[PDB]
Order: sequence, then structure tokens, then C-alpha cells
Amino acid sequence: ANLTPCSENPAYLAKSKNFLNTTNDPNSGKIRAERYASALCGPEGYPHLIVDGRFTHAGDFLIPSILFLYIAGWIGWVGRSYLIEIRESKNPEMQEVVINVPLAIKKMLGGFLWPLAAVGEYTSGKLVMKDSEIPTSPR
Amino acid sequence: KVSVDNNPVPTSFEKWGKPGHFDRTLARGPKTTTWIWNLHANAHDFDSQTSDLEDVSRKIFSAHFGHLAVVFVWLSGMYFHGAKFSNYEGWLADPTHIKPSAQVVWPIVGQGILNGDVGGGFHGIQITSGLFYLWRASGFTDSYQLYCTAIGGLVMAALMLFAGWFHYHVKAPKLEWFQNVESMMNHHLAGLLGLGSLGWAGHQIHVSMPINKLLDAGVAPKDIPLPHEFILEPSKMAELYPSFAQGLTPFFTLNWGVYSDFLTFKGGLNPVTGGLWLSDTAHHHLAIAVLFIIAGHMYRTNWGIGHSMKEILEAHKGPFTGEGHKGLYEILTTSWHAQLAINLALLGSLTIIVAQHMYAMPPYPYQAIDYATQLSLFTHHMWIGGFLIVGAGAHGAIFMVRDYDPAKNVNNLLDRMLRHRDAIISHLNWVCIFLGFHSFGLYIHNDTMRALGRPQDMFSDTAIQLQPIFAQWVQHLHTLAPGATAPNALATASYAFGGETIAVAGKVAMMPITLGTADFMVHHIHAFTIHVTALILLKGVLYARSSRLVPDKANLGFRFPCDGPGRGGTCQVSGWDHVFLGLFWMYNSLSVVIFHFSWKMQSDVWGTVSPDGSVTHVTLGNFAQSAITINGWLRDFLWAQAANVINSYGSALSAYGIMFLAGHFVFAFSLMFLFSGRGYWQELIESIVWAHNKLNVAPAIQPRALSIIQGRAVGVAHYLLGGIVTTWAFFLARSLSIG
Amino acid sequence: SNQVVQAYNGDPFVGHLSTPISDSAFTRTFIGNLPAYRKGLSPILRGLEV
Amino acid sequence: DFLVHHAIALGLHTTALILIKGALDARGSKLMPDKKDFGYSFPCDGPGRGGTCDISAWDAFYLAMFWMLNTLG
Amino acid sequence: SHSVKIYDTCIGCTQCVRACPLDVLEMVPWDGCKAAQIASSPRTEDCVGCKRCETACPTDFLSIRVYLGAETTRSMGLAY
Amino acid sequence: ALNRGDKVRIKRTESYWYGDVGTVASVEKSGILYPVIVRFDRVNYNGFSGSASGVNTNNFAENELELVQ
Amino acid sequence: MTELSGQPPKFGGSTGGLLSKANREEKYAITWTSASEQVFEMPTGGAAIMNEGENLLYLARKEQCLALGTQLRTKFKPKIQDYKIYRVYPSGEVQYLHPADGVFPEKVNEGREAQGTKTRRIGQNPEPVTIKFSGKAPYEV
Amino acid sequence: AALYTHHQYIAGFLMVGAFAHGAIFFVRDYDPVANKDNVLARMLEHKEALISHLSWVSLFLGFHTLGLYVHND
Amino acid sequence: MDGLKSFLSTAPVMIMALLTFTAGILIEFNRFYPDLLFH
Ligand code: CLA
Ligand code: CLA
Ligand code: CLA
Ligand code: CLA
Ligand SMILES: CC1=C(/C=C/C(C)=C/C=C/C(C)=C\C=C\C=C(C)\C=C\C=C(C)\C=C\C2=C(C)CCCC2(C)C)C(C)(C)CCC1
Ligand SMILES: CC1=C(C/C=C(\C)CCC[C@H](C)CCC[C@H](C)CCCC(C)C)C(=O)c2ccccc2C1=O
Ligand code: SF4
Ligand code: SF4
Ligand code: SF4
Repeated sequence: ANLTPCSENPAYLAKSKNFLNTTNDPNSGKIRAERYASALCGPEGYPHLIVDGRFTHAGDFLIPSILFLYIAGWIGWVGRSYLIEIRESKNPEMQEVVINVPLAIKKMLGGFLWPLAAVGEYTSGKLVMKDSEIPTSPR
Repeated sequence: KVSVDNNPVPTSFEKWGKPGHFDRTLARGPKTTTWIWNLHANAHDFDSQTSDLEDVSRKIFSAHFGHLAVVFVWLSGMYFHGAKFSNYEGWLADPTHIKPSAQVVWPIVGQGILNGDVGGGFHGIQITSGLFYLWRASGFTDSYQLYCTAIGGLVMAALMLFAGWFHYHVKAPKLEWFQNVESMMNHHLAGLLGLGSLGWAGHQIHVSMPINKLLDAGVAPKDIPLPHEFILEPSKMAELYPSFAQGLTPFFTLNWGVYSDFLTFKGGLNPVTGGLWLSDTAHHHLAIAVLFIIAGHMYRTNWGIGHSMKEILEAHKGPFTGEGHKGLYEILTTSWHAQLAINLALLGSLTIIVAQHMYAMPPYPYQAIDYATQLSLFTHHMWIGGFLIVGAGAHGAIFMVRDYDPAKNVNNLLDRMLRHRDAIISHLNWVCIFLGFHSFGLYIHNDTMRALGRPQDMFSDTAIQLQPIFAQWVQHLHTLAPGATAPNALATASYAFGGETIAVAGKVAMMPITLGTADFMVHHIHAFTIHVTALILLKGVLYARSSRLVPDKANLGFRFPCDGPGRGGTCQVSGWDHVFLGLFWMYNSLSVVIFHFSWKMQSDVWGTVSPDGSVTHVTLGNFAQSAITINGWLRDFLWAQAANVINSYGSALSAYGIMFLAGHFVFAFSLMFLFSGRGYWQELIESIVWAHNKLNVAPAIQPRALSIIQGRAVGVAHYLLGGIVTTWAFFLARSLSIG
Repeated sequence: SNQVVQAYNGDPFVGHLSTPISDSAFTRTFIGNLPAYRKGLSPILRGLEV
Repeated sequence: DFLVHHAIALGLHTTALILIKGALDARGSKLMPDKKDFGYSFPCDGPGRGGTCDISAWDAFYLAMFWMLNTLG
Repeated sequence: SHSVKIYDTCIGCTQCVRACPLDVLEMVPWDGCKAAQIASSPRTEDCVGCKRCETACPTDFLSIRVYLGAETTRSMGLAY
Repeated sequence: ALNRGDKVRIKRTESYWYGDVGTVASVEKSGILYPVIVRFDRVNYNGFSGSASGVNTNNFAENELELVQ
Repeated sequence: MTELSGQPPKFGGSTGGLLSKANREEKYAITWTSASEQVFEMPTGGAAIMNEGENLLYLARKEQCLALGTQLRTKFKPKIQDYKIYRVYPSGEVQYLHPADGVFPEKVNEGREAQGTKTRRIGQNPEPVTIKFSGKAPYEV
Repeated sequence: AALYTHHQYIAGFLMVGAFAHGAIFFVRDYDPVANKDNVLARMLEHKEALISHLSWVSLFLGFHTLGLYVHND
Repeated sequence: MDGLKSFLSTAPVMIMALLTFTAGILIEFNRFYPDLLFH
């Protein structure tokens, strides 16, 4: 790449001497200045992010990426299977307006098995409905 | 004459888990997601839940107590933040140099940069509400008095909450107690307004006058005597004013002329602190107290003497007016919406009067020096007043639709005004178009004459000049008032009419505001926009019953989208949609009014002062020849003064930049709801329900788009929010940059 | 009676009001004697007057 | 230019969204499946059935015109 | 004038006739439903096209349709 | 030829419930055109704007219904 | 039928009443038989005193006449259900418009005819390709 | 600058008009009994998949391009 | 309080409690470990 790393960039070394303290820790700008030294910067002194998929820069993109891909899937599974187990109790409308909070807490805790449960639901056929029994719109 | 029912409603928490019980069509079940929006659209529509005039009135009374608890906990938060997290004693040590700040920000993500150096080592966000000058006018000295006032406010907040529960579930009054409108009127005149004015006159005599007198002498903090020590030792009060050695005895023998040393009629401003004289305001509140409690005995309740308002309304009938006000006493005591329309109209005009009076007669010490306090207090009270006037135009139409019975008021003023609705609106829109051409086409004409390189054909002062002779003559009368038509007054009513330049701490408090031809054109712009908003709201009031386009408008309701695409199209025909249009027109009217205020006061009034007498303003006098052009309003006002919002990053005024862009975002987001219609979004949402049904995740609450009235309501709400947030960020960042 | 504003030309269903600006004696003798309205003229003379 | 080219991909995808939704629901949908019988441009179908303002495919052109001006800006 | 066409899905619930504020719809006898009546629109020159009959109808995709055709003094609803 | 309370898919090709299942509430007498009263759980777009719900019951024919039980 | 018998109700006069279309193109006239001298709100604007007996009111549109008929049939305890709405031309001819069959349209009677009734569903409507240049409508043919 | 911006503002017009005449073709000049099971009818059979995926792509680009711009700002 | 448990489990109060818990753990993670552009 044509971008200089932050360990030897002159503009970044000129800008790191006066990084502003964000939190109440008075040495937060200095520890940020040595944390961002591993990244690479352009001709302005700001840390760019290599996103190509190379694992030497995976900490820029891929390591938070799959981290979000856990949590979103967690939320999605907690939002999905809960609806299935309120498809009938006596009336789903009030159970969607007010929350059956022990059932919701049970799904919220048990949602960390979501990807194996996703392959299990995809293989059992109870994930994707058929293309004919779905209430489509008229052509 | 008290009529109270005992335990009408049982106190129970089981109804809280069933939302939508107040209406008949909501308590069945949330079959559709629009029920959710209906749950908020009918939550306070107490006239649609009960239809007996007795249950709704006690529901209103307890709702007033709940809202009073909300105002008391808000006021408690202001006094608590002024006690704990402010610099009120530090600002009281040095009011001219350092700047007030009553909010400290937790440094978490880098927002510790919002705690700018406001002076004296204290960090925080500089407040622009200016209640510090209110506290110095009242007589606060240390933070413990603000803390105990916040504690007492929270006590009265819980007291008002207990009174609301007591007056709905324990001892609720009857309908005859609410319909005792003459007893309510004279109690509110004497015992609320006049007795409260007498209480503040007593506080201004005993607390606010001696503390501000010795603070104007130059006594440092932690050296002022405590406010009760002037009552505990009257010698400390008698050494400041000679009339306090005379005691109460000259007041009862009508020897009030010896009270002249501490109940003065000075007027103008105080030259030491840049506010109103505290002796002047003490005499003022005492006079308002006497006049209100005198007027608080006009209406008969139990002792024969007094005016029952029924024959007052009977007695006023002329040749043009038919049967006169015959029937209005039965209207205004049986319908809460007509009372709400009158009270919102007069509270809105009162709040605009408050804004228009708190800038030329600054009543607080060191208020006119702080330009940010003056600008923020003006524009905020202008906006609250304009909002309440639009609400008057709303509840007039709601009274017409659901609270107007035509069999009771025949040939009275309401029936006669509804009988010639065309002869009112067809002249109101004529004067709207005449003012529109003659206030905006003037601006286009001299914009074109300046763009065509001929400045001698403009409407400037050197060009064809439209001198506003009437207000200039009125300013001449106000300058000539003390000594000829107000002989016991020393100074004028204000120094904005004419007089000397008041300078306090190197800045200008108030100098005379001359009115050139630019003020002529912008006042006609103001009268034009006032006329158009008073056209949309008035033709929402009058044309809410029926019309010639659709004569069945009363049975369709107040809040309906349309009658259909027939008759060419009838969308936005209800009385609700006139409020929907009048909200934008109130936005446009008040935006131009506060723009005229900000530019005229920072070009012809504010600025620093020099010891030889010369005044240099903030924008160096731009309003004379450059406020007459639309390009002049864009270049010299909206481009030049927005640079303080633009270039303020990495500083204390950094949140105003990301509120400037935020307000632009909510404006642009409002355009999606305003421009589009529902059926597109319904045809799209049903496709997303298909994509959810493919994965068996489609909710049993039926998801569908907003109503048409809901789409217009969220469009006008985000429009007004985005425009007001943009103007708030611009006004605050500009006037905090200029000092 | 003493009411000065009444129905236009007797019938109260025409959308107009007999009013001291609309249908006073002075209005219907001044507007009715204006050149576009007074009787006994050719349109050439009344156009020449207008 | 990474972020701005994603912005132009946004404007292109949303304008294509409104236009393809207008073209494919030009014949009908769950609200009114007789839109072939009403024609291309017609105002609404009354306040009934929720209230179908901007139900025609002409009104999907209408919203997509604002998006084409927006992404070209 | 507009064209009010009434299809055979009508169940004779007579909601559309009492909803229309112009007296164009009227119930004629029929033998295809339980109520044994169907709405009919003879006075289509008085219909303004307000589609207030297409708000009170219980069938799926309501059995009465108002096709907005030509306009006139009656169909535009003008009092002048 | 349906009972009172059996699940059946709709093939109306112009209704709101097209492919959705419904329970036959009643089958009326012969001679009329659409005798099959079918009730659903999902209401359709019906009523004025801002109404809290719509209708679910509907008269359907015989040759446009696929029984699933 | 051809002659309108009635007296005008007590009304002061309004502005939303009969414009210049009445003496030029058409106007309408509602006639009803009252019971007492009550007060009714006319769709022109404001309230009016309904005269005792058979009274006649001239309006400008048919929708105002039917809105008054709705107000007469619902908002009174002596429900006036014997009103007749005529259409008056400036030539002098009077056309009996409503309830011209004699019975109200809300209930069924023998003597009417099914005008504008189709024998198909809306999903069975033809497509606009087969009649693309016939000049007709996709709903008519 | 003027020539580039003029031709882009022509191109955005012509793209919107191409899709508008596509919707006019689907209203007036499309018959499903002759275009049976071909690519046009099979395009119409899954329109709820097409415009929902365009809805997904539009929300995917929009939430995060605005998210990164507000984060940077 | 057989109704208070249902009122505290309605949709707005539960989504506000969940967003308060989410904002709480986000602010706490951003205080004890601030300024993390990457890993
Ligand atoms: C700045 C204004 C603005 C914004 C943000 C949007 C945004 C959007 N429009 Mg849009 N639109 C606008 C103006 C705007 N429009 C105008 C003027 C018109 C002309 C009438 C249209 C016409 C239009 C059509 C016709 C369609 C859209 C659609 C969309 C959505 C998908 C496109 C996208 O970029 O994904 C997402 C981008 C975003 C920026 C979403 C983020 C919004 C906020 C930031 C989310 C954060 C939550 C928020 C803070 C919660 C508030 C809390 C508060 C109560 C306290 C998106 C929500 C389409 C749609 O909804 O279907 C997919 C669609 O079909 N728009
Ligand atoms: C948790 C339930 C849930 C689930 C599993 C899904 C799943 C899906 N939605 Mg989605 N959606 C939901 C709720 C949900 N949605 C809600 C509540 C709304 C209204 C705001 C939407 C609005 C919405 C739109 C507008 C679109 C989707 C789309 C999609 C699909 C693509 C993924 C996506 O963009 O989602 C991202 C999700 C969102 C942008 C909105 C959801 C955000 C909330 C906060 C999620 C959590 C909801 C709920 C509070 C959790 C319940 C927990 C339970 C214990 C109570 C996917 C199948 C897209 C599509 O059609 O794909 C083809 C599409 O265009 N959704
Ligand atoms: C004394 C003040 C007062 C009172 C008592 C009422 C009382 C009433 N109004 Mg009302 N109104 C007022 C002032 C007032 N209004 C003003 C000043 C305006 C002009 C803006 C209006 C405009 C208005 C309209 C247009 C309508 C009413 C209606 C009603 C009735 C039902 C209320 C309802 O359902 O809302 C319940 C409460 C809400 C829906 C909450 C509204 C939330 C707003 C839109 C957002 C607030 C923005 C916020 C400040 C910014 C921060 C939020 C976010 C960014 C974090 C009720 C009798 C309705 C009615 O009678 O219909 C039959 C109706 O349609 N009012
Ligand atoms: C900037 C855009 C804009 C403009 C110019 C107007 C202008 C107007 N609105 Mg308006 N309006 C707007 C946006 C705008 N609106 C928006 C966004 C809303 C949404 C809430 C409304 C809502 C609204 C309502 C609800 C009402 C109006 C009304 C009016 C008219 C008031 C009469 C007047 O000012 O004299 C006329 C002034 C002008 C036409 C502008 C001056 C321009 C010059 C002098 C004229 C051009 C000179 C010459 C003819 C050029 C010749 C060239 C030749 C080739 C033709 C006026 C035409 C009211 C109305 O029509 O009744 C009075 C009314 O009731 N508006
Ligand atoms: C690695 C990487 C990359 C790449 C990527 C790609 C290329 C992508 C693709 C993508 C794709 C190609 C995709 C596909 C997909 C498809 C589908 C078909 C899906 C599925 C889904 C579903 C089915 C869902 C489900 C679920 C879940 C899972 C959870 C929650 C719930 C729900 C239900 C939502 C980049 C370069 C950027 C960067 C670097 C890194
Ligand atoms: C987008 C749009 C919709 C669709 C509107 C929708 C889908 C409403 C979106 C609501 C979502 C669920 C966001 C929730 C609203 C608030 C953000 C809720 C606050 C929640 C926080 C406090 C957690 C219409 O229905 C409409 C109708 C008429 C004219 C224009 C339009 C229109 O433009
Ligand atoms: S466009 Fe919408 S609001 Fe206007 S008439 Fe049609 S349905 Fe009603
Ligand atoms: S409302 Fe519909 S179902 Fe009822 S009679 Fe009229 S057309 Fe038939
Ligand atoms: S469009 Fe209006 S007038 Fe015509 S039939 Fe329907 S409801 Fe009656």
C-alpha cells in the first residue's frame, strides 16, 4: 500500500502530541496515541482501515464483523422463535403488545445457540416456508 | 356552594395492563398496528370517551394536577441544577466578566470538550435561558437557598400528585362546581393573580430591594446579610430606605407620598446593573395586585352584589349584530373546547407580548448585557406564543364539529358569523394577496434593481424611500412622554423609543431603535404572514361545519383525511388540515419575526461601547441598506452570521454544529412524510410482510402503514422540529460567539 | 325592526346580504348611476366614460 | 470517495426500488388489483381500505423523480 | 359522469346505499345471495365520485366500483 | 362440500387472503353464488382511514378453495 | 311533481346560498312536512327556523339537499321521512328526483331495475390489451 | 463542469423515463395469456422478492453510510 | 400488584428498559476502554 504506518508518519507524530482526553482518565490521549500506532495512515495523519480481507488487517474489519454477526443473529433468533411460541397461547395480539417477560427472558438467555439452531431449522424445513402456502399478492 | 361526590373511581393497578380501555374500539384487541397510533391519538380525547360533561370535567381537573406536577419537577430540576452543578455564587462574585453555566457534562466519548471555560476555572455548558438573572432579581445569594427551593418544589410536586389522585378517586367535584364560572373568574382574579402579585410585591419590598441595593453598592458575596435578617432587624432595612422608619401607619391614613423613596416611578433602566429598577417593579407588582383584587370583586357568587355574566351578554346587542351575545354564556359553560380556544389564543398573544416586552425593557440585572440570554428568551417565547395561537385555531374547529349545537344559538353572534363566512374569508384572502405583493414584491423589486446595477430605482433610503411615519411619530411621543404626558416619570418607558445609550460593562444594553424603510418593509412582511395564518385557521374554524364543496363535514368528524377523489378531489378539507397548514405558516411567520429581531438588534442595538461615546455594532450597521434585499438577507445575515456555527469545532460551541446539521436532517426527513401518500407505503409494507412470511417471522399484529392524518401529522411535526432546532443552534452559537 | 342588515331582495336563499355597504340607498343610487350601470345609454358612451 | 460512492449506490438502489416497485405493482397488489383497469395515472382510491393516496404507478414515478434529483445532486 | 359498476359479489348488506350522500344507489331484488337483493346505480349522472360507497362494503376487494370517468357540473360538485 | 371448522387455502387471486388459510364458519344453502363463509385471523384493509381493525369473515365460492384440513 | 307548494322557512339570509348558477343552469328544492317549529342547521350555513307544515327550501346542489334530508331523518325525534327533493330549471320545469320511486332506496321494492350490474367478479375483468384501440373502457366491455 | 453535470442530469431523466414507460407497458400493453411462463411473467411472479431485496439493499447502504457520516461528524 | 407486573412488561417500558441496559453496558464499556477504532 501507498499509506505510511503510524509508527513513522511525520504528520501523525506531530498530531499525537496533543490528542484530546476523551474520558476522565487524564492519560487517555496518550494511550490512544500508542494504541493507534499499529494502524496505517494516509497523508493527513488519520488511521485508515484496510478492509480487503487480508488477515494481517483483520483486526480492522473482520474481528468486529463476525462479532456483530453473532449479536445480530442472536437478536434475530430471539425475535423469531419467540413469535413462533406465541403463534398460539390463547391470543397472540396481547402477547405482542404486552410481553410475556419470563418467556422473553428464556429466549434472550437461550439465544446463544443460534447458528447451530439456524442450520437445524433450515434442515428441518421449519425455517423457510413453501412458495405456495405463503400469502402472496395477486399478479 | 361545593358539590363533591365521594369515591367515584376505584384506585386499581389492573387497568394499567390493558392499554386502550378508554375507547370502545381500542379495548377489543390490537388486530392491526394502527391501533397503537390510535392509542396515542385518543389518549387525551376525553370528550370521545365520556359524553356526560361530568366525568370529563373531573378528568380534566386531575390532568391539570398531573401536568402541574410535571412543571414543578421541571422547576425543581432548574433550582437543583442551579444549586449543585452551577457557578451561581461564582457568577455573583463577578457578573460582568465570567459567564453562567448550570450543566456539567460527563466525559465519556469525548464530550468533555463541551465543558468550556466559562470563567473562573469552572467548566460546563454556558446556559442561555438566563434564569441566573432571575435569581439575582429575586435575591438568591448562595446555593443552599436554591437547593431548599428545589426540595420544596419536589414536595409540592408530590403534593400536586396526591391532590390529583384525591380529586379523581376519593373526593371528586360535581358538574355544578365546575360550572360556577363567576366564582372561578373572581377567585382567579383576586386570590390567584392579585394575591400572588401582592405576595411578590412583598418579596420585592423586603428581599429583592435591599439585597439588590447593597449588591449595586458593591458588597461582595459572603458579606450580604441573610434575607430574613432584614425582617428580624428592621434597622438594617431602615438604614437603606428612610421611609421604613415610618412603619405601617402612613399606609392606612393614605399618607403614601412619604413612601416615595422606595416605590419610585423612575422607569427606563438601571445604569449600574443594566436592568429594571427593583423599586419600580415592587411598586408595579403592588399596583397590579390592587387592580386585580379590585377587579376580583365584580361577579356575584352568594351575596347579591356583583355581575352575573348572563345579563352582561344579554345587554350587548346592536343593529348589525342581531340578537347579540344571547347564548354565549350557555356555550362557554357547557363546552371545554371553546374555553380552550379562547384561553390558547390569549395565552399565545400573552407569550408574544412577554417576548416583545422582555427585550426593550430588560427586567433582570445584567440581562441586556448578555446577548445570548436576550436572544434566546425572545425567540423561545415567540415560538411558544405562536404554537398556542395555532392551538386556538384548532380547538375552535373542534368546538364547531363536536361541541356546536345550532338549536340553542339562533341569530346570535356565532350564527351570524357562520352565516357570512364567504364575506369574511374572501376579504381576508384579498388582504393576504395585497399584503403579499406589497411586502414581498417590494423585496423582489429592489432585488432586481440591485441586480440590474441601478441602485437609484430601489426601495432604499437613498432611493425611493418608504418612511414609516406612524411609528416614528409614536416614538416621538414616547420620547416626549416624561414631563408632558407622564410628569411623575423620570425616564421613558424604554430606551428603545428614544433617549441615551445605556452602557454597563463595555456593552450596550439598549439604545434607540430608529425605523428606516427596511423596518417598514419587514413589518409589512410580518403583517402579511400574520394575516395568512389568521386566514388558514379562521377558515378552518368557519368552514368546519359544512361548505359548498362538501356540505356533510360535521358528520365526518373534525379529524378526517378527505371526502374522496370526487368533485375534482377533496383531500385536506377537514378542520384538522387547516391546523396542519397553519402550523407551517406559524413556522414561517415566527422565523421571519425572530430573524428581523436578531438582525436589527445586532446591527442597530448591540455591540461594544467606547469611552468617547461612539458605538460600534456587531455587524457594523448592515440593516440600513442591505436588509431590503432577499440576497441581502441571504448573504449578510444567513451566510455571514452562520460562520460562527460553521467554524466552531473542537471548542465549547461544538454541539451546536451537530445540532445545526441535525435540524437540517429532520427537515429533510419531514419531506418524505409530507410529499408521499399512504398507498405507496402500504403497497411496499405488504411486500415486506411477504419477505417475513417466507421466513415464518411475520407478526400476528398486522403491520401496515400510517394513516393519512398520521402521515401529515408526522410530516408537520418533523418539519417544525427540524426548522426550530436549526434556528436554535444558529441563534445560540452566533450569540455565544459574539458575547 | 331596527336591524340594518337583512336578506338580499327579500328572499333569504340567494347568497347575498342587503347591507349598508351592499344594498344601502346610497350604494344602489351611486353604483346604479355609474356609467357601466345607469340606464338609457349606448355602450359606446358608457365605454367612453369608463 | 469510498463513502460517497456508497452514497451513490444508495441513491441508485433506492431510485431503482421505487421505479421497479412502480412497474411491477402497476398491474395490481393487495390494495387494488384492478389498477390495469384504472389506467396509469389516477389520484387515489378514496379514504377507504386505509386510504390509498399515491397508489398509482405514476405516483411511484413521482417519488422516484425526487430521488433522481437527490442522487444526481 | 362517472360509472358506478356493481359486481355479483354483493351480499345485499345495503351499507353502500345508506352511505352514499347523493341517492344514486338503490336496492333492487335479486336471487343470488341470502338477503336476495343487490345494489344498483341508475342515477349515475348525480354521482360525484366521492367513493364513500367503497368505504362501507364487507367483501374482499369491495363489490362496488366507482370508475372516475368524465366530469360535468354535477360530477365536479359546483355551486356556481 | 366442506364442514364447519376445517382449514382451507384460498385461490381467489384478487382478495387480500390469497394463499392464507381460513376456517369455514358455515356453508349456506345452495342456489346462491358464494355460500362458503370463511373466517380468518388476519384482517384486511377495510374501513375508514385510521380504523383500528377490518373484517375477516367473507363469502367465498366452491371452485376457488383448496382444502388442507 | 311540477308545482312546488310550500312556504320559505324563517331565515335571515346567508352568503353561501344560491349563486349565479341558479338562474342560469339549475337549482334544487327540498319540500317537507314539519310537525313543530323547531330549529335546523341548513348546509348553506347557520341555523334556520323550520316553519310549521309543508315548507320549501331552495338549494344550489343536490348534495346539500341530501345532507338536509339526512339531518331531517336522523337529528329529530319526530323523524321527518316524507321529504321530496326536486330539481328546478330556469325554464320552469320541475323534475322529481328523490325519492322518485316512492319508497326510500335503502329498502327493496318491486318495480326497480338492475342498472349497472355486472355478472362477474373484479378479478374476472378483461385485460386492456385485447381492447387496446376499440375506444371502450376495460370495465365497460 | 457544466458539460458533465448537464449530461448526468439528462441521464437521470432518461433512466426514470425508461422505468416510467416500463410501468406504462405493464398497465396498458401486457397480456399474461401470450407471455405465459416466459421471463416477463416469471419476473412478475416474484415481485415481492425483488422489491423486498431492493428494500434490504437500500436500508443496508443507507443505515451505515449515514451511520459512518454521523460517526465521523 | 397483579397489574403492575403487566404494566412493567408492556412494549414501551420493556423496550426502554432494554435500551437503558444496552446504553448502560455500552457507556460502561466505553468508559473503562475508550477510543477503540479497531482490534
Ligand atoms: C433526509 C431525509 C430522508 C431520509 C433519511 C430518508 C430515508 C429513507 N427513505 Mg426516503 N425520501 C425522502 C427523504 C428521506 N428519506 C424524500 C424527501 C422523499 C420524497 C417523497 C423520499 C421518498 C422515499 C421513498 C419513495 C422510499 C424512501 C425509502 C427510504 C428508506 C430506505 C433508504 C435508505 O437509505 O435506507 C436507510 C437509511 C436511513 C438514513 C435510515 C436511518 C434513519 C434513522 C437515522 C434511524 C435511526 C433511528 C432513529 C434515531 C429513531 C428516532 C428516535 C426518536 C423518536 C427520538 C430510508 C429510511 C424507501 C423505503 O422506506 O423502503 C425501503 C422508499 O421506498 N424514501
Ligand atoms: C426481531 C424480529 C425481526 C426479524 C427476525 C426481522 C427479520 C428481517 N427483516 Mg425486519 N423488522 C422488524 C423485526 C424483525 N425483522 C421490525 C420490528 C421492523 C419495524 C421497524 C422491521 C422492518 C423491516 C424492514 C423495513 C425490512 C425488514 C427486512 C427484514 C429481513 C432482512 C434482514 C434485515 O434487514 O433486518 C434488519 C431489521 C431492521 C432494519 C428493523 C428491525 C430492528 C429491530 C430493533 C429488531 C428487533 C425487533 C424486536 C424489538 C425484537 C423482538 C425481541 C422479542 C424478544 C420481543 C429479515 C428477514 C427487510 C426485508 O424485506 O428483507 C428482504 C426490509 O426491507 N424489516
Ligand atoms: C392547553 C393546551 C392544549 C390542550 C389541553 C390540548 C388538548 C387536546 N388537543 Mg391540542 N393543540 C394544542 C394545545 C392543546 N391541546 C396546540 C397548542 C396545538 C397546535 C400545535 C394543538 C393541536 C392539536 C391537533 C392538531 C389535535 C389536537 C387534539 C387534542 C385533543 C386530544 C389530544 C391528543 O390525542 O393528543 C395526545 C398526545 C399526543 C399525540 C402527543 C403529541 C406528541 C407531539 C406531536 C410530539 C412532541 C414533540 C416534542 C416536543 C419534541 C421532543 C420529542 C423527541 C424529539 C424526543 C385534546 C383535547 C386532537 C383532537 O382533538 O382530535 C380530535 C388533534 O387532532 N390538538
Ligand atoms: C416560496 C413558495 C411559496 C410562495 C411564493 C407562496 C405564495 C403564496 N401562498 Mg403559499 N404555501 C407554501 C409556499 C409558498 N406560497 C407552502 C410550502 C405551503 C405549505 C403549508 C403554503 C400554504 C399556503 C396556504 C395554506 C395559503 C397560501 C397562500 C399563498 C398566497 C398568499 C398571497 C400572497 O402572498 O400574494 C401573492 C404573492 C406572490 C405570488 C409572491 C410574489 C411573487 C411576485 C411578486 C409575483 C410575480 C411577478 C409577476 C407576476 C411575474 C410575471 C412574469 C410572467 C412571465 C408571468 C401566495 C400566492 C394563501 C392563498 O392563496 O390565499 C391568499 C393560502 O391560503 N399558501
Ligand atoms: C468476507 C468478506 C467480504 C465478502 C463478503 C461477501 C462477498 C458476501 C456475500 C454475501 C452473500 C452472497 C450472501 C448470501 C446470502 C443469502 C441468503 C439466502 C441469506 C440467508 C439469510 C437468511 C435465510 C436469514 C435468516 C436469519 C438468520 C440467519 C438469523 C436471524 C434470523 C433470520 C431469519 C433473519 C468482503 C469483500 C465484503 C470484505 C472482506 C470480508
Ligand atoms: C414512510 C411513510 C410511511 C410509513 C411509516 C412507517 C412505516 C412508520 C415507521 C415507524 C417505525 C416503526 C419507527 C418507530 C417510530 C419511532 C422511532 C418510535 C420511537 C422508538 C424509540 C423511542 C425506541 C407512511 O405510512 C406514510 C403515510 C402517509 C404519508 C406518508 C407516509 C410515509 O412517508
Ligand atoms: S389523494 Fe388521499 S387525501 Fe386526497 S382525496 Fe385521494 S385519498 Fe383523499
Ligand atoms: S355495500 Fe357492498 S355488499 Fe353491501 S349492498 Fe353495497 S355493494 Fe353489496
Ligand atoms: S362515489 Fe359517492 S356518490 Fe358515487 S356511488 Fe359512491 S358514495 Fe355514492
